[PDB]
Amino acid sequence: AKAHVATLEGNYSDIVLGRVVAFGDTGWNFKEVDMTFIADDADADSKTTLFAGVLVGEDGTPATAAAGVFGVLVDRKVLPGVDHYIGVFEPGEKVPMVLAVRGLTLNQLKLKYADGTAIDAAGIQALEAQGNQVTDKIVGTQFIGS
Amino acid sequence: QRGGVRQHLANDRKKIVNLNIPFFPLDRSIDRADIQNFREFGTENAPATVDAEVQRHMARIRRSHAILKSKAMYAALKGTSWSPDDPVSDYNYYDVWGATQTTADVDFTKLGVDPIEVLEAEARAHIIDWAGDNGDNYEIVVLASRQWFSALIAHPQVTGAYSQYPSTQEILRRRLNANNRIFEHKNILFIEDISGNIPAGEAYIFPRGISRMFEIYYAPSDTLRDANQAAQELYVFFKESNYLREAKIESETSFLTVNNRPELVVKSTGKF
Amino acid sequence: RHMARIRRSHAILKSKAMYAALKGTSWSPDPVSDYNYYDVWGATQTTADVDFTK
Amino acid sequence: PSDTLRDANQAAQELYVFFKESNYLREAKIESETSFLTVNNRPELVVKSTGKFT
Repeated sequence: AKAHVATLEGNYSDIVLGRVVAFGDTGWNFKEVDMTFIADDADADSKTTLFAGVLVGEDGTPATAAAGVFGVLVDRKVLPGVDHYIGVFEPGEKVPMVLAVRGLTLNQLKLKYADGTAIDAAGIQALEAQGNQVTDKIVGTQFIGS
Repeated sequence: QRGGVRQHLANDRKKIVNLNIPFFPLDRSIDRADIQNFREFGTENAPATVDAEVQRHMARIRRSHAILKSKAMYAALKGTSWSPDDPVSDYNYYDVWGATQTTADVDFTKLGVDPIEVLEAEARAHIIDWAGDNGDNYEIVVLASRQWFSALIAHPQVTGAYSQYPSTQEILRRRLNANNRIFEHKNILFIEDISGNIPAGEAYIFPRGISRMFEIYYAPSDTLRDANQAAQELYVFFKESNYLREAKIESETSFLTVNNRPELVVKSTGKF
Repeated sequence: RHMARIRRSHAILKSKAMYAALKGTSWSPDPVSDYNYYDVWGATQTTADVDFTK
Repeated sequence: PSDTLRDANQAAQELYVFFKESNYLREAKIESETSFLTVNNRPELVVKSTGKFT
């Protein structure tokens, strides 16, 4: 007797805790990269594995170690709760995406590699080379009590 | 330190769920043969009238509906909805909300161990830790079956405590009218179920208060004029045939009782 | 001059979008908004072929 | 709506234009944004016509 349930976790403004607002423009911090949305083999049914907060390389391929780290995926099309894209893309279809690179404050608890592993020291210093304040001074990491 | 990096607040969670609603009809009809040539029962020679019978049947219908509502209210505490003979709305709230029953088994045969200290350690601690903030004046209440209560009171470790409790007339002031017994000790209220809705040898604990922990949802009746208009507590329709030979009475009500926080209810059982 | 350039660019973009819409397709020089209205509505396109040679 | 925080999920306009001054009397910038889709709701009454010439 299923009781259908839907859920979400996190926002856009919890992976990016703050910006540096370049007066001269608004696109200073970001870079636009092109990636494959739906898996290369899965049918046109699978919600892709691009949860916001994954680390991607310079050419858009998802990161796997500290070596291939360039930016943090923050595109609106993969934010939690944004799930009306299921059949809109064919397998292997390749779409632009947005990465945040420069002058940003980053939550250390959200950053992950493509597999799911949490970011490590090597990845932290790699990102922090771009001028990103990777910080772990977050309040809210324990829910309700239990 | 003054000048260094600051802190942030970056947590949240949400859920959403949908449920159905059951349906409960009830109807009666009255013929000519029921009223004509008869007296009214408590008036000797006065002739029978249709209005008296109609009013009596309306009273019976309302009483039955009230009994049904009272029965359905208890099912919420157990953690399941009330809808007999229709496996389409029988929902188990614990799995629906992804929670599990915390079980506090009490052994009444262990004379050397205080029963109401096992509850204090297991159930009341957890119900308060998981209670959550913003809850004002929530009093822990224990509802138990008659056998469980009788076993508890007779336990030697609690005979001394009970013998000194008044247990005379307070039931009329701590509550308003039920005749079931009351026992209050160690900041816990114990009550005996009198309607038999609690299985023998079982007891349940809930915190009371906590606004919006239990709710009742209502849906319209199966009638063309209000198929999507609004809901009401209880519909009553009275129709008298256009040919002056029969009359009909119908009642309608559909509702579902919801337990929003199954995590906060503790189920207890014991030996005897 | 900058305002004039921006206004003219927007006007030409609007005109090109209108022209692309008339043909029966969207105008997004991105895949997220690419549509073929015939496919979307599931219809058929009539063809009034003319042979001026005859 | 424009992507600015002023009108997020608030309303829509044909063309947004902004002008900025640094308040330090040393720089300025010009902004403009638009967001629209051109739709032919009835892809049934538009008929192609191709012509063979000579």
